[PDB]
Amino acid sequence: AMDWQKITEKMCDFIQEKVKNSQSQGVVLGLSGGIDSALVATLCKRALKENVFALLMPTQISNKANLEDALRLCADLNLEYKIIEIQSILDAFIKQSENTTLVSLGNFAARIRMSLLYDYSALKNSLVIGTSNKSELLLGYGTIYGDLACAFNPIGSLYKSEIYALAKYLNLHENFIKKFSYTKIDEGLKALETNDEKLLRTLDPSLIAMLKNRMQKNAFKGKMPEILE
Amino acid sequence: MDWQKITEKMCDFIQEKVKNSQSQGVVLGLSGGIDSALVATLCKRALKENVFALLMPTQISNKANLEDALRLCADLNLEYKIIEIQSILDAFIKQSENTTLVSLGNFAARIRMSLLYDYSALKNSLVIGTSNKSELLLGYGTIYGDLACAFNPIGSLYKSEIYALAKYLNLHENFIKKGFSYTKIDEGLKALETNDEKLLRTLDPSLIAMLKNRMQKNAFKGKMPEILE
Repeated sequence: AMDWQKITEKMCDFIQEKVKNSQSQGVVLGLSGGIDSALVATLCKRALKENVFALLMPTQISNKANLEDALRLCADLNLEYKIIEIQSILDAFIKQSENTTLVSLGNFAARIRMSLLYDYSALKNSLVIGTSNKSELLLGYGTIYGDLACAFNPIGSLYKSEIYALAKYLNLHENFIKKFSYTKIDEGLKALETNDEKLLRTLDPSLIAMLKNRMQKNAFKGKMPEILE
Repeated sequence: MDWQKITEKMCDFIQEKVKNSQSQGVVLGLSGGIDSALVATLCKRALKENVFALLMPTQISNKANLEDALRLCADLNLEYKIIEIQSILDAFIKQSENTTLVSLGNFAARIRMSLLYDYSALKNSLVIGTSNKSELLLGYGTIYGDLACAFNPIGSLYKSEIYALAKYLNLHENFIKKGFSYTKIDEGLKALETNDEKLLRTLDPSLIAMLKNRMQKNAFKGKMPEILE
C-alpha cells in the first residue's frame, strides 16, 4: 500500500508539464472500455479540463459491455469524444494481407487505432497520451507502433495491480474494477526488476522462467531502431 | 572515403541482426527511391534468398518509380509483392475530419508500415529501415510511419553519401540521376553535428538558422515516449 493522493498529484503535474512545454493545446487518447484507459482519461480531465479528447474505436458495434462502459465514462467526465468503428479500415488491410490469423488482425487493429489517434492529434493540435501499464510494458503484450505508440505515458511505471488500487482510490466506476494486493505475475515482475533475491527464492521457478522468457524476447519493443555507425 | 570497407561493414551488420534474432531474414518497403534500392542491394548481398520487398504505391498507372522498383527486383532476384494502397487509404480518409496533403501522406506512411509489419510476421523476418541521416536530422519522415523499423544500416550516411555509395555499388543510373561532393544542406548538417566552428563561419547564416530550426523542432522523433517516474 502507497500514497495515492501524492501519486495522483504527481501525475497531474506531469500531464500539465507536457502540454505547457509543448506547442500543443491538449491531449487525445484511445478509450476502449478498459481500466487503464479510463484511469488515464480520468487523470487527464482533472489535469487539463476542456483540452481532452477521446477516440473510441471498436472493431464492431453491437452490444459489447466495453462500449457501454466507455460511453458511460465519457458522459460522466464530460469528455469530448468520437466513436469510430474500424471494421472497414480493417477489412481493407486484410484484403491486402497474405496471412489470416487472429494475431494478424489484432496487430492491424492496433495500428489503425494509432493512425486515427495521430490524425486527430494533428487536427486538434494535441499530443497522444499512452495508456500502457508497466506489466504490459515488461511482458510485451502490446503491438509496436500500435498501442505502444504515444508522446508520453503517466501510468507506464505502475503495475497492473497498482492500476487497480489507484483506480479504486479515484472512485472509477466499479465495472472497471470488477473486470491492495499484487497478483502472482506482478510480484514476480517486481521481484525481478528490483533484484529482490530474497522474495525470488520464495517464488515458483516455472513462473519466473516464463516471466524471464517474455521480457527477454520482447525487450526490443522498448528500444529505438539501431542505426549503424 | 572507403566504400568497399563501408559495404562490408554494413553486410556484417545486417547478418548480425538476423543471426542474433529468432528471425530468418528481412523485409523492406521499396518505393523506387535511391535509399530503398540501395538497402535492397545490400540485403541481397548479405542475406541471399532471405529478403522480401513490398512495393506500395498509392496508385498504379504509369509512374517511373514503379518501373524502376520492378526493374530492380527482377535484376536482384528479390522476392516481392506490389500492394496498391489507395483502398486502405480511402478507408482512413472516410474517418478523418481533416483533409490535407500532409494528412494523406501520413496515413500513407503508416499504412506501409502496417503492411510491412504484417508481412514480417508472415515471413518470420525483421523490417529493415531505409532512412538516411539527412532525413533523420531534418525530421522529414512520419513517426511510426517510415521511421518504424527494427534496424537501419544507412541511418548514419548523409544523402550525398548515399549517392556516392550507390554509385560505388553500380545501382541502376535512374537512381543516381533522380570523388563525390556534399550538397550545401548536407555540409551544414555535417558541420553542425561535428561542431566544425571553422566551416560554420564559412557558411550562409540563413541556411544554418533553418537547419537549426528543423532539427530542434523535430528532435522528438528520434526519442522514445517519456514515461513519468
